[PDB]
Amino acid sequence: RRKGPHCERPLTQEELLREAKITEELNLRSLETYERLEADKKKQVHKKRKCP
Amino acid sequence: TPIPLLLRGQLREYQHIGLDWLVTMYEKKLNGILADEMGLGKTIQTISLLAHLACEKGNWGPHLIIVP
Ligand SMILES: Nc1ncnc2c1ncn2[C@@H]1O[C@H](COP(=O)(O)OP(=O)(O)O)[C@@H](O)[C@H]1O
Ligand code: BEF
Repeated sequence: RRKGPHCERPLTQEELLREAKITEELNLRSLETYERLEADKKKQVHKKRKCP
Repeated sequence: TPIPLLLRGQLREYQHIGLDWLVTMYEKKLNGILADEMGLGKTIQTISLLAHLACEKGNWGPHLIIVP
């Protein structure tokens, strides 16, 4: 009785939707440019000093 | 079969002819070795085959690339 088929939302791909998804992937390439550029590693300072 | 699809920075001669050969193999339902010697952009030829098949043979399927 406790069935869970998940046949709902039977989504399918189409040619008009193809170019839209290509468009968001072109934007994803543009975003990839932010991965193609680079910044620095942020190194760290020395340990605290004793004083007895 | 010698035609670039939604791709950028287009091929040079042997790469375009290789794209043509690859989609010719696909159309005849064949499987192939692109045994091109190194530097002929066989990666780029394969990417162009990906694009060509995606736009011209229905839609793209999940091509799996297993590499070193
Ligand atoms: N047709 C091409 N046009 C522009 N650049 C290319 C082309 N083919 C290869 N390159 C550049 O030269 C390098 C060599 O390509 P590569 O993928 O190493 O070919 P292969 O793997 O077949 O040796 C790549 O990093 C690529 O950026
Ligand atoms: F032709 Be290669 F080195 F992929």
